[PDB]
Amino acid sequence: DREDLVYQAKLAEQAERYDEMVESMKKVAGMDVELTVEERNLLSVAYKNVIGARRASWRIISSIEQKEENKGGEDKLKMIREYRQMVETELKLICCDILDVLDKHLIPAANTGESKVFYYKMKGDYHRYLAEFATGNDRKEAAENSLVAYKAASDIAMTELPPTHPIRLGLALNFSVFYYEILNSPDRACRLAKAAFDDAIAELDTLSEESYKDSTLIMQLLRDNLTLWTS
Amino acid sequence: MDKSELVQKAKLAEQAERYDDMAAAMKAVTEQGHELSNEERNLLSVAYKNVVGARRSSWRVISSIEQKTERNEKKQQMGKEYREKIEAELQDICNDVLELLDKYLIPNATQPESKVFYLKMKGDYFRYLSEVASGDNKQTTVSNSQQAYQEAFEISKKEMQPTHPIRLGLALNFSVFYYEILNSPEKACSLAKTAFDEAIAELDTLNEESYKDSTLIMQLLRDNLTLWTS
Amino acid sequence: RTQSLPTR
Amino acid sequence: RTQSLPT
Amino acid sequence: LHSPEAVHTALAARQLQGLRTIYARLRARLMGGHPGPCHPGHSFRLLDSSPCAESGDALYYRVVRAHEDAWHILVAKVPKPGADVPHPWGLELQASLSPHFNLQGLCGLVPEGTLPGAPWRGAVALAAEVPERTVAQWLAEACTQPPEEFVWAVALLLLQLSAALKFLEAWGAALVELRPENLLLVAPRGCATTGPPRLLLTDFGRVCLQPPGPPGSPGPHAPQLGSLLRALLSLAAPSTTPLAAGLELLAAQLTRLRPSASRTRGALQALLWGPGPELALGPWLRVRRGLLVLRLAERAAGGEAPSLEDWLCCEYLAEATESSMGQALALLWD
Amino acid sequence: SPEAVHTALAARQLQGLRTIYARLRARLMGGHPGPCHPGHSFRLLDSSPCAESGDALYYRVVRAHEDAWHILVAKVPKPGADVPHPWGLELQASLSPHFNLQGLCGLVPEGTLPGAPWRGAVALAAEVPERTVAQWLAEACTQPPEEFVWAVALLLLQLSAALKFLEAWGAALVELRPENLLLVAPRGCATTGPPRLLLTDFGRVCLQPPGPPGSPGPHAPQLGSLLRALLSLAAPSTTPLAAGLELLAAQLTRLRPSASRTRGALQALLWGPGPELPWLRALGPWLRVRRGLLVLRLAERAAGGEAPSLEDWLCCEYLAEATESSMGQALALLW
Repeated sequence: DREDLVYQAKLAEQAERYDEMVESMKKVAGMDVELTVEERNLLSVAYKNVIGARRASWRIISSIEQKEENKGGEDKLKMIREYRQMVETELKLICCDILDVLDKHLIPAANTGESKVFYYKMKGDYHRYLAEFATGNDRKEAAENSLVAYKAASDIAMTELPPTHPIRLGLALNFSVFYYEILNSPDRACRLAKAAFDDAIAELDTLSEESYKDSTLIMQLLRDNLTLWTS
Repeated sequence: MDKSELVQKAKLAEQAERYDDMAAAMKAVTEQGHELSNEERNLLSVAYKNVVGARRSSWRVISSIEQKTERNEKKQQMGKEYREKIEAELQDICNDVLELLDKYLIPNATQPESKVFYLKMKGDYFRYLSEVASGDNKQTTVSNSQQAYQEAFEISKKEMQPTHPIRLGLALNFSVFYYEILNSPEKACSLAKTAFDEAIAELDTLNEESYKDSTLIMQLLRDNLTLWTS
Repeated sequence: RTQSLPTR
Repeated sequence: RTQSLPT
Repeated sequence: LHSPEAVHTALAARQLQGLRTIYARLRARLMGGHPGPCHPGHSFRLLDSSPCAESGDALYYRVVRAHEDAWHILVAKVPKPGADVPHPWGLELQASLSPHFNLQGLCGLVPEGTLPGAPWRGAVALAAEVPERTVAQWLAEACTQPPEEFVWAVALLLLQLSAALKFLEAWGAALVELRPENLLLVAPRGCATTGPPRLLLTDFGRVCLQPPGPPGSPGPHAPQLGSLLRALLSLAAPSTTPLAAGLELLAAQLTRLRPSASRTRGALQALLWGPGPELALGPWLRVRRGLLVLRLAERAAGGEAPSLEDWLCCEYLAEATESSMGQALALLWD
Repeated sequence: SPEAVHTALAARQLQGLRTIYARLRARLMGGHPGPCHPGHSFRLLDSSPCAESGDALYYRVVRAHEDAWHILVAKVPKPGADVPHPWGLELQASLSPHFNLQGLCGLVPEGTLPGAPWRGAVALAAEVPERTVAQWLAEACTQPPEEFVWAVALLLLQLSAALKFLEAWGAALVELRPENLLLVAPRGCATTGPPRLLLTDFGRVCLQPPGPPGSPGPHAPQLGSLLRALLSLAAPSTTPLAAGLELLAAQLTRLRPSASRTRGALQALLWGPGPELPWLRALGPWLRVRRGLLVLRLAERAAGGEAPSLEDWLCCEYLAEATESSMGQALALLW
């Protein structure tokens, strides 16, 4: 099975049928065995395109609702609100699918420090996408569970990964964005992004060219977010 | 649910880019037996052309992979089944739209521009079935596509302005059927030339409001002629 | 390469 | 406007 | 200039970037000289016909590993006969992890028959560091000190232990027991031997899988830490000393509230260097960061090296925030 | 209140710089031999010149007393040398020890080291020579680095501290030349960095009784000539310090400022404020920032295992005794 389930995921990727790529990769993730770097990348790409399409529609429908809330008719708003709540229901079903796969199968099975930092980042991100659209108590619980997951990734990453490593840079990028957006602490967001960028600058001279070009791309995303948040 | 709420949900699903939802709303508007207005025809057409366009694209990629994987049998037997999965969705959506055109839209339509619009749709969805069919089913489908386009053309040649955006739209797609489905590039060239020449000769009679659309379609008719001639 | 009538 | 990691 | 808020902000930002640079330079000298994993090109020789140290679980003999006129000193970790090994999954964990300051790393293995006439039979692991003593042997000597020096040393050992357990709680593992005879003391690299020792956790034969559960759940080590801490303090001569009374409050809070190793590490740092019971934590943190950099410059001019205690203080103040310090004060005084 | 916080931090950082300066001075001025006594004994280490200079030749000598031991250097007068002011050779024995002056520890009489090249009694210096400033320039003019200007400015800063001590005393140097000036390594701090400079030529120093300014520094024309000699031996202007030194060299011969004012202008070129800084108002906040950056520089080198250089000690002496009034005068002489 495993080598053919990966091939069905590679066909569904090129066909752009990501909902069939997800079922192919979820079957591989359920085996309780260490996934290769290729299989980790296929699993992320699958869920990330499936959730990403729904997030974009939810922002557009929410934006339309805020323009219609300038004294538009309450029946028309009731229809827009029923349609927005349907898209929020799909985001809940996609997040609770991957979070259950991560908790039961992937996080307990992982042999290596790179593997555990990657899966605690996925758990941090999929809890963070619930905190984008939830309100009241359920935004508090999503923000708590996301914060705990990014801390656990960070505490391991400091032992297991160089400060120039793409996974350790990507963790600081997503975790600083979580402080700016979800908790709304722009000071903590700047401090974390600046510290991670400064720790990288010290070591680029040690890298090969094909490593250097990969690390520096994520450092440029840190420069851009810092430039924006400083204003 | 009332008709104005189905149309407002279609306009919302369009902006949100959820075309499978938009098609379900415009199907439900169509089944009420009322004749559609210009905005409602455009919402129906935009919905289904986006729902089919996804399947046409995926089928071309996976059909190409099955031509490239010439070496390995235990891979070819997976590529074939996955193409035939996609190929069955494409056939279902085309038969969904052809049921609306036959049962509701064409038997109520009682105006020339409205009949030309729906007979062009009936031509196009048999054309999309002929892209993937094989054997006697291809021949059957190709005949039904040509019958629909010619009946649209015998109306559009007589009842409409030679510059009209949908007379140009019909001449464009009917020339593509001869070039790519019947493999008769001479018919495609002479048809596209005839329609472009008829349109160019009368643009002085045309208001800027119509001319914006007519010239934008006429460029594509010239692009096809340039590609096929080169 | 060949064009059919665009979606709008 | 803020950017998370691309794929 | 001519805007005091800009002057205060620019110096506060540069002092922090200074502390983070000081911390990294000292870490690179403490962590340096770790041997790479064993290879088919390497060859081994034995220095010890009797152990350089004895742990509660293992006997250590020094082995020289050499190749192409480079060499290292390693220890053959021979298991004591008749000992139990409760969790063999923890031995598979010990060989997986990267180098950490407070966890014993393994450099590989000596296969059967390599060293003729050796004190052992079969294959044995080689550990990277060479130990002095167990903590159980150190207590039998050190509890004879005046109590205000003994209690400071005990608080610095518990600070190092909490950092090793914090890593395991983040990974998803737990120690079923804490035993002083299985904790080792090593001399920190490039630092004067009369300073504080470096502590190693070594009993991976008692580490097991611990699924972390919901954020409201109890910490897996707090009952063990609250029982270790009081067993150490029982050896001290009684005094009213603020750190001794502060550790007996932290012991009661550990067994009652059962916090994580990261919340426990924050309370130990607060007892050693942190805000007193009287705390305004912003201005306070900026004043202390400035006083630590002065200590390091005034002693460098004297010609003294930074100690392990100074590196552990640089680590606290470079990561402290008005959130973390408020949580530490709340755990302690409650 | 940020007032009491930054008031207290500024006061505690200045006590830190005073402590760093005193601890580094005590190591750089350490190991100095104490005066000779009739219980002492000696041995010659070497048969040929341990250093040569325009008016003196140097030989290194062991000294012993009650099983204490030292190395000192006998200063033989070079054949054909002469003494314009013999009182200055008395002054060399009269003055206290000073970092930038060649001190004397006593005498070796004839028959104490009868195997040595000299005859008659010879005085012994406390330091051990390396090279003259003229010999260091003989290297530097052959392979002059782009950083040659920085190395020259630090030698002239040390020379200005020696000539300041003479102007603060009752005296001045009558002639200044680099063939007599000597270099030695910094005790306990030695690297490729700056040497310690010793003023040597006490055969050419005289009394200076005038109370009024006269030419406000008797040395100032001589520093102008020496600085133009060093700049004309150097490469063209490639760093702003080179242009600053050319502007200073004109001002020295135009105004003839005291050596204590000349020292402040050299400190301002190296570390102090400039026209890029109104210039008389920002000086207070500028010192609080500049002092803080030096304490941080010293701690990061300590974290890196690097001991403070002689350059770091000269920077530390400038920022401890710096003030808004002294910086205003240094700025006025430069611009």
